[PDB]
Amino acid sequence: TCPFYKKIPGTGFTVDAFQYGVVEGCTAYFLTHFHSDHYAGLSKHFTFPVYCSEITGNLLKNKLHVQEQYIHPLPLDTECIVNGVKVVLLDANHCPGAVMILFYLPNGTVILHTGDFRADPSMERSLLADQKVHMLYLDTTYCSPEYTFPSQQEVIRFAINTAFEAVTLNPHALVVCGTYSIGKEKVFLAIADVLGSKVGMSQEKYKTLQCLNIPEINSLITTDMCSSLVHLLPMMQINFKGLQSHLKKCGGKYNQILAFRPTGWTHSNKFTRIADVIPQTKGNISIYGIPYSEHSSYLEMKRFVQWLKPQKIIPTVNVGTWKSRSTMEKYFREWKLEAGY
Ligand code: NI
Repeated sequence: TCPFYKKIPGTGFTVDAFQYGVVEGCTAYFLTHFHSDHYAGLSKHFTFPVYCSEITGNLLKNKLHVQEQYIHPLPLDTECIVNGVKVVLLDANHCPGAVMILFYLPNGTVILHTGDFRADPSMERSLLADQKVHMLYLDTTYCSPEYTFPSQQEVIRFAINTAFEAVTLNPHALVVCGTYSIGKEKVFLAIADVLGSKVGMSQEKYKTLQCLNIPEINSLITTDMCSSLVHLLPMMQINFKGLQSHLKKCGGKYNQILAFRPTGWTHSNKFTRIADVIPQTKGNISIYGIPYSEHSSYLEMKRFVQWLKPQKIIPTVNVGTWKSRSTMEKYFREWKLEAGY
C-alpha cells in the first residue's frame, strides 16, 4: 500500500509510486527520474498513463519496454494541463532527465515535489520566482549539518588533474570508473576528454547512455574496449580483486590501473579537503573515492528552503525512524525562526 507522502491531495496523482499495484483513485502516475528505488514496478505490462521528462520516457521505452501509448513526455519550463490540473516540470540538477514537479491545485494551493535534487541558487530564477508555494515534498537525503562535500566543479577538477598526471607519467596506465545507475556521467566524460580517448563500456551501458540526449555523444563513447583507455565497469568490480581480473583481460596493453569510485558523502568528508584526498593502493592498482554528489548538501538545502518559505514541509527521505523524523523537524523549525516566515 502506497504511503501518504507519495500522494498529491486534491488530485488523482501519485509520484514515484509503481511498486504498490493499482493505487485506488490514481488517474496519472508521475515519475521524477530513472533511478530503481523510484521506478520499482514499471514494465511492458503497465497500462496506466505515465508522465515524465523526454529523457525518462526514452529510458522507459528502451530499457523497461513500457509501451509507447502509455508514455507521456512533457517539455520542461512549460505550463501543461494534465487531467484538468496545471503542472510544470523543472530541472532537478540530479541525474539526466530528473525533474521537480509544480502542481497548481484546483482549490488555489500550490505544491512543489522536488523528487531527488541538488539545490542551486539558479533555481531562485526559474518559474518558482513567480508565485507562492504552500506545500514542499522535499528530498531530505543529507538533512544534517555533518553532511558537507565540495562543488561538482571542484571534484571534476581533482579527477581530471589526477588522471592526466598519472597517464602522462605512465602512458601504459588504464583508467577505470565505476557506475551502477545513470547520473555522474561528467566524471568519466571529463577524464576521457582530457586524455583524448573515448569511453569504453558494455553494450548494456552504451544502450543506456544512448537514451540521454547528450550532445555529440557518438563522439564520446564506444563498445570497442580495445580502442579506449578509459573503461567503465560495474561499481561492484571497483576493488583490488575485480581490477586485477580486468587488467588480465587487456592482453598486456597496460601495466597499471588508476580507478575512481564516485560515492556520495562518506565520513572521510568530516576531516579532509578534496585537495588532500589520497587513494588506496595495492601494487600497480590505486582506487580513489571521490565525493561527487547529485543531492543537496545541508547548506544548499537550507538556503533553498529559507528562500522558498513554504507553509508546510513533507520529507521524502529518511522517513522510516522516529529519530530521523524528529531531527529533520527540529532543523525545519530552526530555519523558519532564523528567516522569519
Ligand atoms: Ni535518485
